Amino acid sequence: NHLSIVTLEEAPFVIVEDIDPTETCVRNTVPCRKFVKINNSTNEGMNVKKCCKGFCIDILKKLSRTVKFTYDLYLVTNGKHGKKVNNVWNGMIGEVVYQRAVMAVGSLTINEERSEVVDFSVPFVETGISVMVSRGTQVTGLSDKKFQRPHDYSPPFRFGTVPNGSTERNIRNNYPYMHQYMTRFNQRGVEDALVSLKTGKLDAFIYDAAVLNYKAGRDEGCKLVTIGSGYIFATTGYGIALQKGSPWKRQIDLALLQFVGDGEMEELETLWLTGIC
Amino acid sequence: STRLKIVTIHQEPFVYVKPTMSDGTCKEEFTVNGDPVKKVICTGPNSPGSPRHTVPQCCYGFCIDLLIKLARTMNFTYEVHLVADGKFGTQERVSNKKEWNGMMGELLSGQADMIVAPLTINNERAQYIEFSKPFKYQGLTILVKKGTRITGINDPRLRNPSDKFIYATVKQSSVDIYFRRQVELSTMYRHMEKHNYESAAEAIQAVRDNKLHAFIWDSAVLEFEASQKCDLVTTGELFFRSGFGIGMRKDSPWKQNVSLSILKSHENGFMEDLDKTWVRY
Ligand SMILES: N[C@@H](CCC(=O)O)C(=O)O
Repeated sequence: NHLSIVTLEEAPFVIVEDIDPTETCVRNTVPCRKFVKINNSTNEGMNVKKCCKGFCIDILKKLSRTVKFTYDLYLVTNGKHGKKVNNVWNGMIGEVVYQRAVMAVGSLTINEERSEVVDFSVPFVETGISVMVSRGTQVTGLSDKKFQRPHDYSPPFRFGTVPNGSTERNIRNNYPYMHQYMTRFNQRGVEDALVSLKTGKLDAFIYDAAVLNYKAGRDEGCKLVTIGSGYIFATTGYGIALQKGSPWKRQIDLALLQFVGDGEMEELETLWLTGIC
Repeated sequence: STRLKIVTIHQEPFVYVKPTMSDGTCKEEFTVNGDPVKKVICTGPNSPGSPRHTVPQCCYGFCIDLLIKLARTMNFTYEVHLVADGKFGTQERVSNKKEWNGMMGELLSGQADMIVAPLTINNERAQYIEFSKPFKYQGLTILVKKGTRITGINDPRLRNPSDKFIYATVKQSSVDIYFRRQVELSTMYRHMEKHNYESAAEAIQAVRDNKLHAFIWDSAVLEFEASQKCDLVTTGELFFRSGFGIGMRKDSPWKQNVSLSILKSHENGFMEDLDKTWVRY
């Protein structure tokens, strides 16, 4: 009844803050710990007490109340969302596969290869792959020739993603030439990519739909938009990842569907995901 | 060993239902993109409270293509029939006993092994059956006659209703469940309870005929209807979000592979191709 739960920072779904130097988390935040190494010549480290908040953290609070469990939340340090590397899962997915966490909560995209190794709750945030550009860029979608056959254009279109997540996995599987072209434009994170778009070093950024819709909603001047009036390729959702055969899945699924049906979910969307644009 | 019993429901563009030809086969036709239409023979009834005469018919559409893909993927055979009472399915009190009607009841009673239809995933049904991951993400909207101006779900002619402006959904559907369970909607629910229609087609025709001023229903269906019939528009817009899923009994041996196949189809472009063929042209 006391559960190990892993998460990963990605605003606005999970936002990480320093604790009051009270050592207590206050307001709408919950304790979360991070393993921080002492140095790079030892395996020693310290757990650092942090405070976590956000859309997904509000979901976890409701599930904990409804399904009736308590938890110790921690931030993943081995990878990010989850990638299979030499047949071994890392990230939040790996923490669940290797039974270090009972569940993984965050901006965790449901796809087929992850579903082979963890159970996923019903989706609670719609997502997919979207494309962010400067307003007025004419790009039909991922199937645009500028993406699929980029050296047919002079100069070629400059577009990239953040590697190692569900979006790069999808592109690698679907568009081999596009994938090998775009790795030159790999972005270290969403913030770097938005700076690159705004200063004209990148023409398009391909990434998780829910995060890009959030960023477009808060862009200074509403200059960056997602293409196709917020079009999504490979529609899916974020889901709570559980161990295969977990005895919590049924209740967690029923509770998430209850939050959707009774209005609790649209409240969190208004609270966390609105934007001015 | 057994063929899967698949239950479905008439609901364009997901399931078209047409008579067989005189010889009992389905007429050959082609899609908007030139490919042959895959059709399956589906049995079902041709008015509430009357006897139901089951006859072979032709079925095709987004959901029938999805069924054919699942069948080929997972290597099962099947026979398709149309739900006998024509409803999607709700749980009604009878007495303190309860029963499910519609496709939900056929699945729970064993008359069906799988529901392959635009069947909304919700808490009430998920207590009793297993849903796949969604094969379509959509929501609820409002269909009206072109020129009718209402703002959406919060328009005072819906929230403060009278007989001057009539609105409705489909009986024994997920929209019926939604309005009945949310106390904040009880004013709308009591108005609709007097006007709900037996099927979406009948309600849509009533909007065209100016006998129904607004029809509250699945956006995946309503936006298709508005794309085909120019006297109809949706008015805005997705005021609630939900998805359609394949329905199976909780002890189904197919349930894991059905969900994996749904996910693979979203990821490799198969689900978009179906959208291009049936929904968005
Ligand atoms: N939500 C994605 C991360 C970002 C992306 O690759 O689009 C995942 O779970 O991997």
